[PDB]
Amino acid sequence: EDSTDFNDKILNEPLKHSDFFNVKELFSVRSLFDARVHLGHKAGCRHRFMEPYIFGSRLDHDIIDLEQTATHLQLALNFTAHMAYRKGIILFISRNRQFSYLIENMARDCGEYAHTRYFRGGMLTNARLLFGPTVRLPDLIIFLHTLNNIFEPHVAVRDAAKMNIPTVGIVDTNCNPCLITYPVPGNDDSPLAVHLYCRLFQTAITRAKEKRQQVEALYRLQGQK
Amino acid sequence: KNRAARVRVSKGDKPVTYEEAHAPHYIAHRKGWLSLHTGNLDGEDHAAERTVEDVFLRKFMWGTFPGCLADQLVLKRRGNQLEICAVVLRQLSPHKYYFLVGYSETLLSYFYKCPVRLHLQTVPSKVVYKYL
Amino acid sequence: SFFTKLTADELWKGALAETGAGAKKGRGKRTKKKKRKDLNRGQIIGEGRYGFLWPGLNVPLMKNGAVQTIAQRSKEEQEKVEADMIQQREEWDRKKKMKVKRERGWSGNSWGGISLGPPDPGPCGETYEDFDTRILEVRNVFTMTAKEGRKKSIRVLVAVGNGKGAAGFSIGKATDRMDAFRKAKNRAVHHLHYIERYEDHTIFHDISLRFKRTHIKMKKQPKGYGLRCHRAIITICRLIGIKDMYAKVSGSINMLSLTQGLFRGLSRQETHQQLADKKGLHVVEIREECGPLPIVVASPRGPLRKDPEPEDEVPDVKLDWEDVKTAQGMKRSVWSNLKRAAT
Amino acid sequence: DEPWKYLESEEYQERYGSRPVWADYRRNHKGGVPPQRTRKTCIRRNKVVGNPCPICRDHKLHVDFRNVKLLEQFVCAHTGIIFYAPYTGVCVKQHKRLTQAIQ
RNA sequence: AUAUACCGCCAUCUUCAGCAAACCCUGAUGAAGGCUACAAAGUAAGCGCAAGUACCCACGUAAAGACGUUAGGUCAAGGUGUAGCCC
Ligand SMILES: [K+]
Ligand SMILES: [K+]
Ligand SMILES: [K+]
Ligand SMILES: [Mg+2]
Ligand SMILES: [Mg+2]
Ligand SMILES: [Mg+2]
Ligand SMILES: [Mg+2]
Ligand SMILES: [Mg+2]
Ligand SMILES: [Mg+2]
Ligand SMILES: [Mg+2]
Ligand SMILES: [Mg+2]
Ligand SMILES: [Mg+2]
Ligand SMILES: [Zn+2]
Repeated sequence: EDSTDFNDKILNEPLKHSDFFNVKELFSVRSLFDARVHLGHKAGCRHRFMEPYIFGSRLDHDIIDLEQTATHLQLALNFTAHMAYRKGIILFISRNRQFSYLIENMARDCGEYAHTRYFRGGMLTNARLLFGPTVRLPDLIIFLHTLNNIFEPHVAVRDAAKMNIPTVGIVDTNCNPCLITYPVPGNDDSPLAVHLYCRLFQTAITRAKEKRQQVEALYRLQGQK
Repeated sequence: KNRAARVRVSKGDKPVTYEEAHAPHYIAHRKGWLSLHTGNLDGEDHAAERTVEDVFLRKFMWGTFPGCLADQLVLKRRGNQLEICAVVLRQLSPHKYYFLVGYSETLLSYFYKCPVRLHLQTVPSKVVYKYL
Repeated sequence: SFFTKLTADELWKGALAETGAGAKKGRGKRTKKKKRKDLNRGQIIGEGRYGFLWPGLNVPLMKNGAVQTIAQRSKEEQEKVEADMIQQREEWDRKKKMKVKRERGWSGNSWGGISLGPPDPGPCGETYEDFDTRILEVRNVFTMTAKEGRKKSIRVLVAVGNGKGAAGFSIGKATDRMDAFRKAKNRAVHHLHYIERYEDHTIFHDISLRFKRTHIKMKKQPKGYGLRCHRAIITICRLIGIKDMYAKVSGSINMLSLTQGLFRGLSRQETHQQLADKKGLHVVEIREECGPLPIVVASPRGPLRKDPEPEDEVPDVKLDWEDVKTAQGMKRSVWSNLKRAAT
Repeated sequence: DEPWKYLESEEYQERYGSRPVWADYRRNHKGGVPPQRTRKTCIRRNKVVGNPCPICRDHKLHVDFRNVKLLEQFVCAHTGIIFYAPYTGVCVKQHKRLTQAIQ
């Protein structure tokens, strides 16, 4: 009797709005351009499945079309915010050691999880053995870098799909986005780009958790009276 | 490869007791002796006779309490007293354990011409030390 | 001598000879192995050949409120006890010989087609009672090792399905066959395909594919046609829930390539709703049983095109000589269209 | 006298349920391709063969033109054709009686 | 009689460090394979080594030394399956 009203006012109401958390105010094509998000790798490193997202090559350096990044980033931030609102477990994954410390801190600050270390075989597909039969896996995996340190796709991209976990991922021009649920074409190398991504996801997640408490609190006060 | 008194590794499903899990080189190091008497001390006599008596009592008790013994017997000799300490299961009715204690103590006292006492410790199931 | 006697465990371990050089590499052509029998099973403590009645051990301690005294059964009364113990023993032997009858699969000695039951319930109280498991192949594979030489293992292929479109298959490997069965069936439920069925009885369209060297040609069929397909395809189709289909397997007939090809073909079929949405046209079904009545089976969810589909006077589609040879009455096979049991 | 009653009793429902009486029958034969004719008869001089057909194995099943619920089990519901004998495994003797009762 | 039916107790590599349940992943779900630390699919109970213990130390020497290998040795230690002998 009271559960259907709960799930309808709290869980289903945010899903009826195009931008319930107003994540479009967090970034702009200019803000992305200043963070050097459009800068990709040289043409010789281009991955075939990234051609649709490439604006062009400027003297053999691929340029990422920020008009597409803006639309893909909007979807990724929106999805990420909704998953944080629903109290989903968000796991950040990246092997880029220059940003391991930054990413681990961003996860702790937003109240989420980070895995920036060597990824051991079976963390996801064999989690019950490694952690226990009652272990809860992540509801969303966010890749700030989709490649490992030998320039291959991070094993968790394949294993996240095997476990039917949606993935958000920054995909540079040398990355393979086929299995990434919400790919975001963008520069993954420059500290300005990576720092921006961490600010955006951190802000999206922090806002969505605060929104969940506001809605719940209002739903309770009105319930008593 | 040495075989003597070694329970060999299996698939991890074979329960062994503490007595069974220790090879002979652990005797006096990790496991004690199952019979204690003075016959094997320096300058003491009748070790052969104590050994025959011990072999009989172990066979005798195995068949007198069939399916009830959960571990090896502990044999203690003090003076002319003989104490038999056995760990048994809790399947047989207590009336049968009292019958067999009275029967065994009396029969063994007349056989070896010494006061024999039987001490029973009951356990719900065989105590498992490890699964080999 | 009393002192030369051993325990039953020692006597059976020796007599059975389960461990030995003969068991190591199956060095002997042997069939019927001695089986250990527990000789203390029906034995009562206190009962002996002489028939003595010991109060408190084999007879009640108190009778009519008084302690019983030592007594001995009469010769006649003891003969009955011995006979009753033999009959009790014969019943134990008789029943053990008697067995329940295994339902056979594709042949009497084959594992293929035999059900393994539902997969085991998962650790988190997950259950698969709705799923049935079928064996497709049991193979003895061998590897050569430095020490042990020719080593024997079991490779098992099983398929699982709930009969409502959800089905999968997995390979199982182990030294023992029952362990291979457990691994295969439990793994398959984590690799399930969903197979779309037209009217929940057949496929949506003819499927012709090659997987490696195995060719599989499947034809959509009407109700009542049954499963006229390779026996393994019949087994898999019952797990999916397909009742009416024709299939012909050509080329290499490999069970794993046939199973993997089958699931690929069935997973990659276009439904009528998908066809309508892709082309923005109505999908109209014509049945000779229903005459010229046009039956719309699928309509596009989005806008409906106004331009008719181009009518190519002659289609440039590739034809199978087998289908053409049959439609022309030129395919003459004594083995085709034979009467068979309901499948 | 009233053969249609057996199909409405509890004994029938426990033995066959909602499946046809021939659902669980399997012919014993060598090879993968069975003989194109079933056995001539399962009852020979009042003696029954070891693997009697679906009709002959249950003496309470009476092939009669009034027991239409049994006859329906040997006709295709979608095409109305009478199954050939190897389809259900009925002996040639009973398949003729079924075909005559159906007609 | 049969150690080529075995228990039991052993030789041998071993003056070795490997064996391996249960999972997971790779190979198009083939026999099979599974590592790189500025790490790239393995996690591994248990067994052995190791550690502890004995002898005069923490050294040395003993002891220990898995799974398997040689149908290795022993039916004549004892027990025992099968077959055979019973004036
Ligand atoms: K031996
Ligand atoms: K011997
Ligand atoms: K012998
Ligand atoms: Mg990059
Ligand atoms: Mg040695
Ligand atoms: Mg032979
Ligand atoms: Mg047979
Ligand atoms: Mg030998
Ligand atoms: Mg030392
Ligand atoms: Mg030594
Ligand atoms: Mg050591
Ligand atoms: Mg030899
Ligand atoms: Zn018949």
